[PDB]
Amino acid sequence: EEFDAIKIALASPDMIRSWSFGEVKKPETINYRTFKP
Amino acid sequence: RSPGVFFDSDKGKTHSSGKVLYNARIIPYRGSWLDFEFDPKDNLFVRID
Amino acid sequence: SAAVKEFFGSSQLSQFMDQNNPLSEITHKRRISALGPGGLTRERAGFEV
Amino acid sequence: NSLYTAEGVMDKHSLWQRYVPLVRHEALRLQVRLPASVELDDLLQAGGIGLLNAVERYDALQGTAFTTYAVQRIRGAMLDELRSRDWVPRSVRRNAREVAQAIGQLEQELGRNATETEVAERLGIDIADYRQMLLDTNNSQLFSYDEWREEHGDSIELVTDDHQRENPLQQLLDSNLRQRVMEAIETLPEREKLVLTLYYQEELNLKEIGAVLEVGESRVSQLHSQAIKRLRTKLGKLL
Amino acid sequence: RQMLRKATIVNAGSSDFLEGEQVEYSRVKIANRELEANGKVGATYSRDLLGITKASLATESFISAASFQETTRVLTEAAVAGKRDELRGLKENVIVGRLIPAGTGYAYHQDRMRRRAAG
Amino acid sequence: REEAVVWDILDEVIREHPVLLNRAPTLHRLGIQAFEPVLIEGKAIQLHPLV
Amino acid sequence: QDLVVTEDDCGTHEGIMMTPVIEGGDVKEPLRDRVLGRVTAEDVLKPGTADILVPRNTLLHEQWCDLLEENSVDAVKVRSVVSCDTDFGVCAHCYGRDLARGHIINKGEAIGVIAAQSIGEPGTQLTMSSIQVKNKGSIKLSNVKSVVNSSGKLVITSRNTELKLIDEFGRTKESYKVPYGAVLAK
Amino acid sequence: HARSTGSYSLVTQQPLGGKAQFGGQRFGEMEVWALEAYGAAYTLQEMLTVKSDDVNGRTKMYKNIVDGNHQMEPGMPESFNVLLKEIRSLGINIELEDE
Amino acid sequence: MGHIELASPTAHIWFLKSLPSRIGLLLDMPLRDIERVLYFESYVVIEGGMTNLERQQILTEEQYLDALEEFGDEFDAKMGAEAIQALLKSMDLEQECEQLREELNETNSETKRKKLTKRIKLLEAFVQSGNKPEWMILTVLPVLPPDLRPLVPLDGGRFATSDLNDLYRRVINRNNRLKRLLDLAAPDIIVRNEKRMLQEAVDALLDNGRRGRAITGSNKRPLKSLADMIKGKQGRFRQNLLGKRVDYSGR
DNA sequence: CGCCGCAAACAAGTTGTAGAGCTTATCGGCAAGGAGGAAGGAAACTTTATTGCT
DNA sequence: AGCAATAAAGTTTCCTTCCTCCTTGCCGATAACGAGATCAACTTGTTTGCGGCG
Ligand SMILES: [Zn+2]
Repeated sequence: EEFDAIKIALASPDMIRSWSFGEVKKPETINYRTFKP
Repeated sequence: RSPGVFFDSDKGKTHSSGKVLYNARIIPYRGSWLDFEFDPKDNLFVRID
Repeated sequence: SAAVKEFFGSSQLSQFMDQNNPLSEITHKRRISALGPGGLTRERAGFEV
Repeated sequence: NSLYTAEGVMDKHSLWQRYVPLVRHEALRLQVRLPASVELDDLLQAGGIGLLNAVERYDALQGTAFTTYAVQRIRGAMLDELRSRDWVPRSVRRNAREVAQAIGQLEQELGRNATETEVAERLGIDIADYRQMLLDTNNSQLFSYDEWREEHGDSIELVTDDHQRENPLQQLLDSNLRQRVMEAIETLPEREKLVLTLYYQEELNLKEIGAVLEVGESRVSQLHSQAIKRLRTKLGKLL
Repeated sequence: RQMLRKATIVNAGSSDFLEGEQVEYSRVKIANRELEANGKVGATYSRDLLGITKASLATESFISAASFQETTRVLTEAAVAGKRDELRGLKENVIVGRLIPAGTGYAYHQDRMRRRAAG
Repeated sequence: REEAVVWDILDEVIREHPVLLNRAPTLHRLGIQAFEPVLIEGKAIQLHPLV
Repeated sequence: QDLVVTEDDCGTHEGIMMTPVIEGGDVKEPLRDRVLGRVTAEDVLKPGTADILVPRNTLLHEQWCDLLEENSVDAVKVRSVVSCDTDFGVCAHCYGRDLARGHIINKGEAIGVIAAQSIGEPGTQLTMSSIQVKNKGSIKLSNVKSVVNSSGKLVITSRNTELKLIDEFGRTKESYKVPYGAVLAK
Repeated sequence: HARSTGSYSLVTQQPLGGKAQFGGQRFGEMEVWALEAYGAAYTLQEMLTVKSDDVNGRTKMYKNIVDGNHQMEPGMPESFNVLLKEIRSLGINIELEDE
Repeated sequence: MGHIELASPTAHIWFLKSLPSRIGLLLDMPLRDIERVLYFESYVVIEGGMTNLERQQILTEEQYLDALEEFGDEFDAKMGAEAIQALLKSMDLEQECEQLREELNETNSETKRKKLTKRIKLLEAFVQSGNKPEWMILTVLPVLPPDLRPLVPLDGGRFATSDLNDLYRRVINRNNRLKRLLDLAAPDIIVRNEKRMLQEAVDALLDNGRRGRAITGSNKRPLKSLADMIKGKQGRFRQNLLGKRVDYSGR
């Protein structure tokens, strides 16, 4: 929890890769009825 | 405000001039407005809406 | 019906009645504005009016 | 693009080019509806692609027009993309269009409104049919941050309620009762303390031990009951 | 004295010729460089003044600048530059919610600052 | 159930148990102060006049 | 936001003279007030000369304002905030007293906080020929180029100058500036 | 209206306002500036951590009180990290230097 | 956080439409030129195989054809983000730094001196940050968690949502279309429209009515972007972060 | 160089005050499927209760 | 009191199972109507920067 300072940097793509967990592919969220993902 | 016609003049818009600029406006009850006006150098110009 | 029912229900002007006292109603009914559509706004409009 | 053949590409594409204006004008009344109706560029992309597919498989011995072979796929594509955006089923909307037609038709028949038994009879299926459909169709999406009316006192993001909340003392006394279970059962037969511990403590398996002893769990049942009778020996609210 | 924390440069040899910069830092370098460090490679200076509203943004920290006015522009011109703020103002601590660099928590703050010195 | 002991115990506590009070808007730092309680039978706060 | 005291004294070099704001009419800020809680820039003396009372710095409380108001000084320098040199902060000496407390400010305080509040609070409230001496006293004109006009009186040949009424003692009673080559009776 | 403890937000878990919905009161920057003027660190620290967001904080403090213990432990606001995540969503390597 | 893969690159707006770009500001090129590239309006030289023509040299698509039939091979000129990408990719910093610092000395007239300084420190920044300018682009995106853009139901089964979702979706649809299209090698004009609509969707996600005019729902009201999570009073700072709702309080 | 025009962008605080919709109009048949669905039931399996023996 | 037996009862599992429904994808048949705008905003406003713009 304890940390010293801030730093800003640029978002390299591979950082997007490392931060990610998986690729999304389609528009939907749910069923209209089963209030489910 | 009514429809119809309207007159006015701004006072030193480009305040470097400190000059008056007269202009006229038209406002139908329904439909497009219209604007006639002058420039710093005494020439007429127009714009719709 | 959609147009009718909306601004009888959607307009700013259409308001609950102020049922506290006789005065409240009669005067709130005699109350005048320049706001809503075809009118003005607080922050833009200034002192002149 | 192109093919293996070249003149069958340039004729292809000339035709493709020539009846882009068709794509336009037939689209140019499929307006006011859902906000992509406002866009119109999606429509054009879609139209071109459906055109290519029709083009690919023009059938010439039929002697139909190729415009007439086209219109099919044109429309189908348009409708497809709208169907893409909506996330509700189809026969739903069949029924909806149908009630629309019927109710207007018959409100003209009568000349006044809202006598639902007429809906029941005319759509002689059942009352619960349309009664449910009314839910199913006529209740649509709303958004979250809209202002709360008489300018911006608060939004809809203030006026929200939840049922699945945290509460601090139920888990607290749950753990108290867990140790009270131990407090009861540590004095009792070797397995039953263990089955009920390791099933209730770390959320493991129950008859996993019924397989270990192999006694039929008659005694298990009995001792489970007795432990209940012993923990009806304490006082605690949260009833 | 808060309107005035900048001065433009006369000479050169340390840094760019006329680049706008802290008077205070100019004093530092010349309190370091124009000393027996060297007679002179570093430079002399005009003295600047700045109205408050753009002085305030025009600052080391980006955060306080980023709080209230034109945060995006700040954010860019920092983030391009690999900048980093050092948690010395108040707001810097209240946002993260650490104790203030002053007052009661002054003492633990200087403690943590000698810790910054002491690892 | 609001037993008499309840109020007795409150009296036990709140002696020497100070509080913070606030008018809005806060112009200068005296817009808030730090007072000491005295219980009263109403719904409305009493306050020393001078402030 | 940033501003605090860092250090006890910065040992820093001199600063600004306070001299009174009497202009137009009578005093409008006692020099006493403008001393109250200052720190001297320097050892300072008295009209009977060579009588130091700070070794470069003291708490300038009403004993001293009185001790001075006995006498007739009209100008003193103070280790101003502006001449405080402390890197990232200031000294208390340059500031001096906390008014609301009534003594030397300890180290550790924020300042411009107080400044901003103190200045913003009232401000709401706050939108809402010839020259003729009245009384006797010596006349003092400084940085003048001038000439006896042909009539025999004085007329200014450098816009610099401005008239004063100095009292018979030597402190100023009044000050009114006089145009270039303006007609004087004295 | 008064309020000790009750409902919260959900997106950011901090309390609400309104007697109708058992509302907590607001504490503005003006009130901060004053507090700064006096210079009381632990106070504002507390009300920013425990009585606003830090959930671990609120929990364990309540625990300590009923135990008679009038002491403190801090954490970090969630809303901060929310800001971080918005930033990185905007396509940025925002991050922090560990001690 | 999740992520999304793109077919092709796009570029950021705060790096561009804001006051001084830092993108073309680097290049020494105007605004309008680079718009009309990335609005897919006019080609531009990459790299003349013939030095007949010039780098950074704008090509209207019609006079492009003159050069096209005249040489064909011996030039490279394109229109879009890939093009600018390869430009940004190609150029070295060091030499430009030295030459600017050198020829600075010649005529340090005012506005010239300003612009020279301007670029020089841009360069120095790109160096010493450790950054790569290439990364102006955007070929891959993050996703944020649902809890920050949620979708929850109401008493009578109705719903309430976050508009962001909508904007994600359009993007996705377009990209998927583009893949489907690309699998067929289709005539290119369709591709062009496809990608302009792509980038338009992108920045409209970021900040709706800034470059082009804003997208709304049926109400005629905007589909609120990211930026206004952070901005004005409404933003986190001034609403939710500094001034705070509180328990153990009353009035 | 010194206009000129254009474009950006801030605009008190904290309470409360009640409630939200929709211009809409959006194939249509076939198939094949794959999920689900209900049935009533079989069946480990589990659980109770009533008499036997240490 | 501890220990088991027989009988009865309710099961959960659970698994199929065949009815039925339901939803994902495709392709089709007469012929031609028009390049949108569509219902809005009322011009806050002073200061400041930069691109032209001479
Ligand atoms: Zn000092």
